[PDB]
Amino acid sequence: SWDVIKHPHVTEKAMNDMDFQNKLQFAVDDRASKGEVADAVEEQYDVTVEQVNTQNTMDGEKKAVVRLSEDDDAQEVASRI
Amino acid sequence: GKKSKATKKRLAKLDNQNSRVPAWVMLKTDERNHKRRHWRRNDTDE
Amino acid sequence: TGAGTPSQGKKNTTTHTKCRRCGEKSYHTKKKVCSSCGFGKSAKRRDYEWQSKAGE
Amino acid sequence: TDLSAQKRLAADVLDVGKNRVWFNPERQGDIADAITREDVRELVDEGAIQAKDKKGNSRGRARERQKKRAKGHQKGAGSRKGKAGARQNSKEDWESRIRAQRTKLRELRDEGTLSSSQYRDLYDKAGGGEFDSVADLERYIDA
Amino acid sequence: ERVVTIPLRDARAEPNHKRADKAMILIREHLAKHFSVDEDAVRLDPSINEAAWARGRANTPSKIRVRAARFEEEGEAIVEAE
RNA sequence: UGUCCCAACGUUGGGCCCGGUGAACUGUACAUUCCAGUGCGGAGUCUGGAGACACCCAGGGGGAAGCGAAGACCCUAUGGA
RNA sequence: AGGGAAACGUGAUUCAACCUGGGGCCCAUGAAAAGACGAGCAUAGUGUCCGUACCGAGAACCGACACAGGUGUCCAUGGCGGCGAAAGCCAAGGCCUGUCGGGAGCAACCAACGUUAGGGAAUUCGGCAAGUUAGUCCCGUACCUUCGGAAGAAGGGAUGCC
RNA sequence: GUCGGGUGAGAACCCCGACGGCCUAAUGGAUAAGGGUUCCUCAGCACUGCUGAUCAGCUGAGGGUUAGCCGGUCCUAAGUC
RNA sequence: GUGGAAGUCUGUUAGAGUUGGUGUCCUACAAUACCCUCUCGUGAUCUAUGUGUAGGGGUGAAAGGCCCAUCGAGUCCGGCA
RNA sequence: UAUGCCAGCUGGUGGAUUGCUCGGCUCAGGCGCUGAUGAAGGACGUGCCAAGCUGCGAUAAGCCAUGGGGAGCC
Ligand SMILES: [Cl-]
Ligand SMILES: [Cl-]
Ligand SMILES: [Mg+2]
Ligand SMILES: [Mg+2]
Ligand SMILES: [Mg+2]
Ligand SMILES: [Mg+2]
Ligand SMILES: [Mg+2]
Ligand SMILES: [Mg+2]
Ligand SMILES: [Mg+2]
Ligand SMILES: [Mg+2]
Ligand SMILES: [Mg+2]
Ligand SMILES: [Mg+2]
Ligand SMILES: [Mg+2]
Ligand SMILES: [Mg+2]
Ligand SMILES: [Mg+2]
Ligand SMILES: [Mg+2]
Ligand SMILES: [Mg+2]
Ligand SMILES: [Mg+2]
Ligand SMILES: [Mg+2]
Ligand SMILES: [Mg+2]
Ligand SMILES: [Mg+2]
Ligand SMILES: [Mg+2]
Ligand code: NA
Ligand code: NA
Ligand code: NA
Ligand code: NA
Ligand code: NA
Ligand code: NA
Ligand code: NA
Ligand code: NA
Ligand code: NA
Ligand code: NA
Ligand code: NA
Ligand code: NA
Repeated sequence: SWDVIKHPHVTEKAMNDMDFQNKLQFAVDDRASKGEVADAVEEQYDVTVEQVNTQNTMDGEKKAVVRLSEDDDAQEVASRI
Repeated sequence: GKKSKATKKRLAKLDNQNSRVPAWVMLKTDERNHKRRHWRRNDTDE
Repeated sequence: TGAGTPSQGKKNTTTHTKCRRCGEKSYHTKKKVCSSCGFGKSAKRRDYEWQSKAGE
Repeated sequence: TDLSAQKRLAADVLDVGKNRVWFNPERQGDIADAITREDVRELVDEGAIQAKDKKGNSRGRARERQKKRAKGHQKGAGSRKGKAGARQNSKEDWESRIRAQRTKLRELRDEGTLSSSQYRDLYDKAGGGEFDSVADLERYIDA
Repeated sequence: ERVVTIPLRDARAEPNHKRADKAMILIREHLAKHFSVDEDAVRLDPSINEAAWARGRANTPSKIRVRAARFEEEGEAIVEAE
């Protein structure tokens, strides 16, 4: 069985979203919906996912831009990995 | 033109297959990518 | 108008595409039939004996 | 140095055509180092980057001509290029005329000067193109 | 340094729609000769250029008074309008 | 009315010289030819004479029955359509 | 709210878009289905999936080429001009990439082209090529005719500016 | 196009400024199809670029496309399975 | 006078077409191009996209025209040495 | 004695020749069915770095058991 989350998509633009918008970007399996991406994320990092935007990339993978609630801090969640 | 998720996957593979043989392989093999495809000079399938 | 060069300009139509069944770029997307494996016309795969010399 | 990228940037930030963005010839180096839009705005605020002014066509000579023509000149046979019915649409002009005449008759009736029988008579005559203009009509009205 | 009148009558030997360019060359060739310098060392202030290109690429004035100066360690001339 | 008598001058791009780039056609061999002759009767190459110091640049194309195409004409084939 | 350095207008004419009518034509009659309305209101929750870069062309497409060819839609209301979505000139916007340059008053020759006295089709298969005429208004207009037309017949005059 | 200048081992053609021009149903703006990463950034010049190149649609590596209310999706057309 | 009909007229509006130059080109920019000239331009009009007809068969306002540079019988492979 | 002719010498261009064979061609013996318990084939994936080939299949150049084998291996 396939896993929802593949790995954190870390790039300059990903950083800006994390520092400035409290958003975490991930490389997720392309068969995963926004909702699945949401759950998986909350469960894996114990946070509150507010919104998820997806985009099927020219790399063959799906990218997910996940925004965490003001309650959580992306910068911190990402720093532990 | 409007491409589908499947198409996009293929074009994607092709782009990747369009990278060069890494330097390290040259050494590991004591010594060419015969599948180099230019977007203008070559034509993909479909 | 010349049937040559000047008539080559209008060719921006898509027909034969990558066949889901045999992987060749011969699936005629208007016909929904593959010119190579027959996918969309025959359950059995396309094959003829004239594809090779009679005695081989 | 190559400031082409910046040019496209300045033009979007200044919100102007690339061809109107000016770069101070003495600050290429500094402008060269500009890499982010913000860096641009900054050089903009320092006046190192500015936008040339766009011109408009002067309508002066146009207005002089417009006056002479509104006053009746520069319209001689040697100044006309289109057919006559081209310079003035005959159908349009009849609508212009017949409406004026129908409005006139309309007032005189409500005004009392005309009985709805005299009015009728004149209206029907106007619609038959009996009056060249309102003036002509009034004239005819007076016997 | 001195003030010189450059004749541009020879710019007519070149096709009319390109008089400017030729003039501009003639100007450089003149100085180089009259100030015994290499055409490489002759610098023409933009004033001179705008003068030659005043009425377009095809209408160049027949003469042009130009002010030049000569000097330095390799030899050169710098010039301008007047 | 430059179609012509009857051509001239001018304009622009070429052409010519220089830097850079850089093909193709074609090639049995030999080859400075010319006048004649001869030869399968339409010869730079045979025979006799004449002429001819070598190389190079530009030209308009007389000749190489110039290059290009196993003649469409014509006939033949116990050919094709 | 926003935006602007600032002022952060008021009226008018002509009026694309959009809206709403009337007339006329057919030996031509100008889709269908989903859906919407009919059928209220509050609060809350949900709204997944695929496309989204860029070119869109005298270098991103088809034509073996960074090919003078071919290739659909929308912007048809930018100014003068004028009948005009025409010419010509000019904005906004774009460009100097229809991408090799330097030099000779720059010869012969060639390609495009201007002007040629007198004659005026003698040229040539043939006026081929080139030229003449020209916009607008007024006068005026033959043979013939299927009465519609011929007709812008032809011919004559005018034409700017203040 | 020209004169200055910038960068660079190297500059006629890479960049800045001025002067001079070109395009006005297009040489502008938005797009369909088609292309398929050509888009952006950095690093380069052995290939490609009708010369050169410090430039590039080239070479290499990285990065980039975020939708309840734009499209698809749904409906039915000629017609197709 | 009104009205505004027309396989109507002028017309490089857009667009479509292609008469002459027997120009330019003719190892092209191009295996049908460039320029000037010329025709149609409210209709038997032009056009995009979708869709139907297939090889002794289509399609043809008929030229033996056209059916992907292929046509008095497409193209591919086989019969085939 | 320029331009140049013939032959050679040195160097080059070219890749013939000779030598070599991880490939073919042919004959011979043995063996011989797979698939809805989803085959064959294809697509896309899968490696620390991985473009091609091979292998493999989200357990992805691999996991387990038994036997062999052996100090090497990836
Ligand atoms: Cl009405
Ligand atoms: Cl869309
Ligand atoms: Mg999306
Ligand atoms: Mg890439
Ligand atoms: Mg054909
Ligand atoms: Mg009328
Ligand atoms: Mg002799
Ligand atoms: Mg023969
Ligand atoms: Mg015959
Ligand atoms: Mg027969
Ligand atoms: Mg976009
Ligand atoms: Mg080009
Ligand atoms: Mg004369
Ligand atoms: Mg005669
Ligand atoms: Mg004669
Ligand atoms: Mg003529
Ligand atoms: Mg770029
Ligand atoms: Mg760079
Ligand atoms: Mg008509
Ligand atoms: Mg017409
Ligand atoms: Mg069609
Ligand atoms: Mg016949
Ligand atoms: Na990844
Ligand atoms: Na391509
Ligand atoms: Na002449
Ligand atoms: Na000759
Ligand atoms: Na106007
Ligand atoms: Na250049
Ligand atoms: Na009437
Ligand atoms: Na023509
Ligand atoms: Na047949
Ligand atoms: Na055969
Ligand atoms: Na077997
Ligand atoms: Na590999």
